[PDB]
Amino acid sequence: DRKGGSYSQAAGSDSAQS
Amino acid sequence: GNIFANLFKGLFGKKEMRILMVGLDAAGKTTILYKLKLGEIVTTIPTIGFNVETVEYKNISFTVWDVGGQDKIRPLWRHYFQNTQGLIFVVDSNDRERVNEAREELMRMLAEDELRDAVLLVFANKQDLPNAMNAAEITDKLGLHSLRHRNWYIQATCATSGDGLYEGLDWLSNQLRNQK
Amino acid sequence: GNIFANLFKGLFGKKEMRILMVGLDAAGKTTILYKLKLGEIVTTIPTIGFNVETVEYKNISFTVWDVGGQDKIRPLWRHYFQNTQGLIFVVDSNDRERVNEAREELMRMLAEDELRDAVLLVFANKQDLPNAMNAAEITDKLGLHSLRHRNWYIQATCATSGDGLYEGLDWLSNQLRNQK
Amino acid sequence: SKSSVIGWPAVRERMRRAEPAEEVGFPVTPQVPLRPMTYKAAVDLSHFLKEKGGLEGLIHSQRRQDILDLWIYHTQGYFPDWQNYTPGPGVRYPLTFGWCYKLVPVEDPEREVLEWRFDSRLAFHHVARELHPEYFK
Amino acid sequence: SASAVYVLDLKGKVLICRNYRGDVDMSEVEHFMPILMEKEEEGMLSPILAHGGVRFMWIKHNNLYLVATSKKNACVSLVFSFLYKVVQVFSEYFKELEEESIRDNFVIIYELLDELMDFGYPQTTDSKILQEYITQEAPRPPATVTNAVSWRSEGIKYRKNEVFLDVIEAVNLLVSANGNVLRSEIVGSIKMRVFLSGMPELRLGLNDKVLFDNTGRGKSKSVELEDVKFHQCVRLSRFENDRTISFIPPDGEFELMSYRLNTHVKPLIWIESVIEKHSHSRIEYMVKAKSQFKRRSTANNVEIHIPVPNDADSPKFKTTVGSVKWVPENSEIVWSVKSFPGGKEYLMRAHFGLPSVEAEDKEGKPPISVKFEIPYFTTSGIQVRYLKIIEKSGYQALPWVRYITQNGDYQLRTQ
Ligand SMILES: Nc1nc2c(ncn2[C@@H]2O[C@H](COP(=O)(O)OP(=O)(O)OP(=O)(O)O)[C@@H](O)[C@H]2O)c(=O)[nH]1
Ligand SMILES: Nc1nc2c(ncn2[C@@H]2O[C@H](COP(=O)(O)OP(=O)(O)OP(=O)(O)O)[C@@H](O)[C@H]2O)c(=O)[nH]1
Ligand SMILES: [Mg+2]
Ligand SMILES: [Mg+2]
Repeated sequence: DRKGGSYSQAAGSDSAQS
Repeated sequence: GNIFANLFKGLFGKKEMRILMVGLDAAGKTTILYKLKLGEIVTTIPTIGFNVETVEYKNISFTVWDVGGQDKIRPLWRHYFQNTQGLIFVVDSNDRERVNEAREELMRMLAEDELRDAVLLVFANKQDLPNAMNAAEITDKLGLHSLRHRNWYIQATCATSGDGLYEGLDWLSNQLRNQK
Repeated sequence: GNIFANLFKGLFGKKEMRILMVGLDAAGKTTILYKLKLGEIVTTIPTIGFNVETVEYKNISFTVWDVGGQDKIRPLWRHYFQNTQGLIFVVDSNDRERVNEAREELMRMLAEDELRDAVLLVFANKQDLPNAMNAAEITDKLGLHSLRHRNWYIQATCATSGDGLYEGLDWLSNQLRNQK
Repeated sequence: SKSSVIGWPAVRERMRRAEPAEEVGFPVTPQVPLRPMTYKAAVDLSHFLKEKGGLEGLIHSQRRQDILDLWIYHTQGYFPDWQNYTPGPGVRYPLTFGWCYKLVPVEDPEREVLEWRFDSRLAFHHVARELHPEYFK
Repeated sequence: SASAVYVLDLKGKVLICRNYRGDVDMSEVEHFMPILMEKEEEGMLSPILAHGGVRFMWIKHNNLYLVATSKKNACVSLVFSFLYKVVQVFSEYFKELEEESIRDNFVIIYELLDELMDFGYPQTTDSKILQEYITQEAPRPPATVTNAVSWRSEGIKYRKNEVFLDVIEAVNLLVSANGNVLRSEIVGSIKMRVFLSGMPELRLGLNDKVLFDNTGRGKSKSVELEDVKFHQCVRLSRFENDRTISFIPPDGEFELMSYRLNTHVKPLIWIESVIEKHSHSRIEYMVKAKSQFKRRSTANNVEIHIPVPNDADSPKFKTTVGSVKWVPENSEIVWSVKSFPGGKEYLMRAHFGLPSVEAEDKEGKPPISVKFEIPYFTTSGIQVRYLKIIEKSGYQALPWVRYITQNGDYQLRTQ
């Protein structure tokens, strides 16, 4: 764990925008 | 599912209930809360922010959140309205000029869709001088009888004497708790 | 934590108590303090500043801080009010003109929020001439019965004779000390 | 997806309860990824909704669409932006390519009654993109 | 266009100086200290000094004044930027900014100063580039500085391609003594610590209001930053053209974007202060803290600083939640709370005496500031859409990002 918010995975781009 | 644990907890008392401390400044709200929690009239500094305390009576812990009647604290009563089940309004029967302000504040508080399930709790504060109104004149001036869909009860309590606090607490418990 | 040392100290006497020496000039305050500490009526110069002394009675060291009744020293009584637990007021029953001034000074001293936990200690000074009032007339003139939330006791003491000082000290100890 | 199957009946019941016409802050689950729904993910969600029912033929409403998007985000983490309808008036194609659900008239564009309809060709034909090339970038 | 940039000391001694143009005599540094002393004693002290026809601009450093004397009408903004770059380079190279490192790395410090700027015009400003050519423990200059890409060094190889982002949120509330918030602005901070192999070109994508409106998806929750500043590696052309945040991520921790817009929402923590201060008798601290944030978010390490009297002594604290400690150095009482869950109501009752003798001069009414910091909270509601990590060789990146919410200029005016 880490203070200030746990790290979360990020996507590559907006898949809904084509 | 099983509710044996819930029944066992409720057999000896599990309900707690809630309460709020709102009203005009110098209306005995802090004194009323101190009498409910401790039982003595202790002079306190003006409530710039808010006072948080809990009172246990009849096996129910009715926590009271004191709210000041200051202009900078009057609009802050909405912050304490969240996660609140009860609300007690302390009227200033000895302040005729501030009576209209207290009535307007009570109407504004009761005119919010968020504060709808909380029954009206009007306490006739300053009920120790001849200038203080009765349990019906104060309610009539504040229009407590016209608060439709709201269980409002007018009770006269003197901060110095402490009489009527038990009756008000019992009325609030009866309004909130509907069990034997 | 352990309080064995405190209990051992209190078993043989640990409480000390406090006292104050205030009043109008030439009201026997210095003479009263000298009688309490030494036990003789010794003539002293006017109290331009203040007198600091301690008196031990009944295993309690009741220190008395003499304060003059001069105009330049009357407003200086607030400096001695800090870190003070008791206050003894010496009235001038033989000074009818100065009786009003002494009453006003006592009312001003008792009308301060800082001096609230100190009980009233009214000593009928100059109780050796026929012009001196009794223990009730002086209190009635000074309005000691109207000092709400204050334990005021009127006692008549003669500086030359010294009678009544023991009774006043016992009353002060009873008011301050509430133990066996 | 057992969780998705379980949430589908509750989501459908909530959408049906809401007619066709209190807490502040933006809490985020710790370690939960957040990304827009993909074309394959949108197609799979549309197929699951069509199979389970409650999505095709239901009266399109802002509250129902918001509830469905919130349920989808809770169940899979997909952003509630791919379930968009094409600009009206008329049948609105899915905003995100691959979506098998679209809104069509059932009778001002706001006062027009819209209903969610399954569209298999939507997942393969970019009708919304063709209609609004500028919106597609 | 400073004539010579030098580093001073707390006693006026110049730790290190390096003339760049030679048009200003080095003896002007001695007169800088008396001028600063005179300005401080009269309230006319300014960072940009003026010694006759030569201006000696100085910056208050950690332990020494970075005095950059100039003679002509040089770019004041350029001089300030050069001083900031030099300070950043010194901080990167030396972990301590004081006299201990000033006189300990003089051999490398002189070389770094010479390489940084020549003739008053800075040339090298990249910390990594400077460290790749000048070290304290020399080869030809790196081609990265000569090449267009001066913020992403090529040839970097790593076992794993992991990037750690940080969604830093600063909640600043300017609440006046009347109870109304005047300045309520929230400044975003998108800082990513990219540590991968090669020089990937990051493709930043978030739920921007402008981007959503352009794409036709302007119906969900989108963050509309009033002011958005891109990083050095971020291409401004793509952002101006179609808001495409495409740039080469740097090697290490760097700030890609920093949102800055006003906030129209209620404060995260509502703090009301009551001052029951008697006339030289006692003081009352009726401090009540209300958590306006969501209950699912907890404000870790919440410290509501309530300024107590300057001469107050023997204070007593009567609170409910959170330890209260009075620091004589700070002359205030801070309502420190380890964990502050949203919706919590903390009430405190301070009581302390005052000296009998009144103060000779007034001390003012400093505003009350809180140090609430609730992580994993997105008050602005802006959610990152995707991060386009593309490399010529081709690799699968695993970027990470965390959202942190803290209190910035959240000062409440005292009564
Ligand atoms: N002495 C006295 N005061 C009373 C009585 N009834 C109501 N009060 C009022 O109760 C107040 C007590 O002050 P607080 O403890 O601060 O409570 P409050 O009335 O809500 O005032 P605030 O906290 O500042 O809003 C006094 O100022 C009085 O005006 C009474 O019978 N006797
Ligand atoms: N002789 C005599 N004097 C008395 C008697 N009762 C009170 N006094 C007064 O006590 C005073 C003694 O003077 P001080 O020792 O200075 O004490 P004080 O009355 O407080 O006077 P100051 O210290 O100046 O305030 C005399 O001036 C008298 O006026 C008494 O019974 N006999
Ligand atoms: Mg109060
Ligand atoms: Mg004397």
